[PDB]
Amino acid sequence: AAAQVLSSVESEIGRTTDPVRMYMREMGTVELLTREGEIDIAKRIEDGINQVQCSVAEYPEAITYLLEQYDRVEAEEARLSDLITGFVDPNAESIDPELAREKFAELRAQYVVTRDTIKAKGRSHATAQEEILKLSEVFKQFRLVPKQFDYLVNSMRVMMDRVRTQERLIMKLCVEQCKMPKKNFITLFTGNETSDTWFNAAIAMNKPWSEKLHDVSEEVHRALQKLQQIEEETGLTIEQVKDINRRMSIGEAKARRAKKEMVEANLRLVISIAKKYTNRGLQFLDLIQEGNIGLMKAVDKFEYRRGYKFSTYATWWIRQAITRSIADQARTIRIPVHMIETINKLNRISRQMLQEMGREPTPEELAERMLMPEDKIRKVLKIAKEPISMETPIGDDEDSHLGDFIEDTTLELPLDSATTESLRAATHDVLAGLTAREAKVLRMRFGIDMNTDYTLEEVGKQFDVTRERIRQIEAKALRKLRHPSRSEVLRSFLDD
Amino acid sequence: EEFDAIKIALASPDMIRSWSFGEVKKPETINYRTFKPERDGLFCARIFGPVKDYECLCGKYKRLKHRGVICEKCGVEVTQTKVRRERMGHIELASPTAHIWFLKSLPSRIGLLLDMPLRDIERVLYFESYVVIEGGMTNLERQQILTEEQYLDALEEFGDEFDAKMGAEAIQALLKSMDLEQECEQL
Amino acid sequence: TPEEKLLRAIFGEKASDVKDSSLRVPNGVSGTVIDVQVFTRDGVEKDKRA
Amino acid sequence: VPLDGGRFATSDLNDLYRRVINRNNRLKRLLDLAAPDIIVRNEKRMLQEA
Repeated sequence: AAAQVLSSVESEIGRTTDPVRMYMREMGTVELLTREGEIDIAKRIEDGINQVQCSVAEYPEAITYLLEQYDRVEAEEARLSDLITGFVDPNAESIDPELAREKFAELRAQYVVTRDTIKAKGRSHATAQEEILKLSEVFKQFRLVPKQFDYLVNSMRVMMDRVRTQERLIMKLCVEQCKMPKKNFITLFTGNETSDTWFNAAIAMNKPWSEKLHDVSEEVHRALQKLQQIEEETGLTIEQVKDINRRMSIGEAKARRAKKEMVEANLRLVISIAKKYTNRGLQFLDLIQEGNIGLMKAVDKFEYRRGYKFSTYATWWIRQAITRSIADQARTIRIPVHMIETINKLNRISRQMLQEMGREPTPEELAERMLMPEDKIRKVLKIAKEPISMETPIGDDEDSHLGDFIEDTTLELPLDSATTESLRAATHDVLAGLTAREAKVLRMRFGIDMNTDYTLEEVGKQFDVTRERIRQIEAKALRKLRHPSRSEVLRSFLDD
Repeated sequence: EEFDAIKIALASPDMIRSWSFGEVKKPETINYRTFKPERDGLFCARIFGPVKDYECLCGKYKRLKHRGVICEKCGVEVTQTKVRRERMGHIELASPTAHIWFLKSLPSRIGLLLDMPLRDIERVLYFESYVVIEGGMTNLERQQILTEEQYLDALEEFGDEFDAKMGAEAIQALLKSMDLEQECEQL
Repeated sequence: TPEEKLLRAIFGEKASDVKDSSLRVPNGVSGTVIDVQVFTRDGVEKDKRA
Repeated sequence: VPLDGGRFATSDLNDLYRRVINRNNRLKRLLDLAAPDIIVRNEKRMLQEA
């Protein structure tokens, strides 16, 4: 009952642009699997996680980097930061150095007993393979905290992307130059994996189309030198690395498929919670998206070993997500979650106060019942107000809106501008009428028609080292400016 | 300054980026305690300039003489208030968007240039059905609509050559891959 | 502005930073006050005026 | 700007830009976390509507 529903909806929609109906159609195709689907999805997710853990255990460079980071964080002998919480911290199927050493002793022993058995007849020896299998079985019982697990996964992804980029660059430099078949190239590259003996065999072969090879022979080895350096830095076989990468990719694909199936199955629960929480807020679409994000964050941390129902956990996570979204978003100004909770508590108290008394809750009684000062209550009542729209009509008639009803008190007015212009013109005229050096010192001290306002020592170092003479000149200029015959025109600016 | 004519044309993305002097990421307008804009808000003082007349955000840069000095704490260029009047911002989007008024306005110039009715491009943009951008095989060609079931039926058969995207990306790829001179000659 | 600073240094007045936002009578209105009404909250005292 | 009645006067265009920015941030968070196909389509439709 999937194709017929889609066909009927597409034939019935008369160019309707309702996102709610589109979302309901997209989520209505997947049905529910009660008590039998979620368990299988969780089992497949755990199987994928175990496959990823096995692929990591078969990749000893990750364990080497982990041990190096542990040695770096322990070399200071005093470190109890948040980095310890992101370590392995295995579970028994708070933190203390004793148990850490007790659990890492056998790990270090296995590491040092496996590192010595690498040169034993090669990397594919029977004893070496058994030791690697034992190390992997031991590592499988260690659950990694996602804090550093995400960093390790990102590092492995970066390494795999670099390897694939080098391989693609080599393939391009081969194809775009010599037009070589992929079947005769990838096969030899996988079979040899050591040197350029396949290149010598291709040269020995006739290949009439491969005569144009001397112009790219100098670049083939230069490009393969990067792969040789990568192999020397890693020190592992190419076949095992490719197998680990393929297994990790398959596991990640299965995990993503299981997560998508769980999300498509719980979309109906998400929309049911949205209907149970039908508040206008910002919009129903934003609330549905927040619920979906919460559902994904819950699935990324959910397990079926608790023996309970995923419905309650998903509901709690969706409620938390919606609360955070309505506290942060769905408002003009940003209000913190703590302030929102305090406002909600004050409203719940005022609801009972009005039900018991019948009058608006006074701030004094509210502060006495809340055991808080009246200043906080007053500030909350002042700030908690929804901003008024800009297109609200001032009167009953919808003729003139609130577009032009506010005065511009930010910029100045022509009155003060003309007053300041007349004042500066009068001061300039007075300075021009006075002595030259006096006006120069007054302009360099206060900043009339000058950018920088020099101090006493600056004006001194510019004009005369004696700072007392500059002070005397400034005082004489001020005393001459305070003369009534010359201040009769400046007394009018006493108010300004 | 005296302009001769008034030209109207389509705006370029890089030109819109050059018009702005910063990107707006957080939708915060103001704080409930202080009316100072957030350092990444809508009308932030770093992107659109100072609020007051030649005054920084933290009120440290007095002495108006200091002009064009970027602060190390708030980072507000000390200029006049009218700077905010003649400047705009930009928003970096993740997925491209189709201009609504370019196809909703009659006579649906997008549908005229693409030779496709309005209902089809509406179903494509609103993610109701998929469209083939360019088909190398002899099965389908450009401007072919496939539903959800048809897309899955056609995707399991072939691969690595069936080019199809969703709405805005598909339309952008079609507009980029199309040639105007060949279509004009054909018409 | 430096001009106002020089003027204040010349006159030497205090000129305290106090705004003047008092209520004035609109222009062209010459009448008589019947009765005034002072409304305050419970926290602020009547201040010997109300 | 704050109104004379001690309250704030917002603009509808500010709210529209806030909605657009919120939807863009949600789309970025969904793309960075590998959101499912249905959720990505719904978020893109919401961004187009915004």
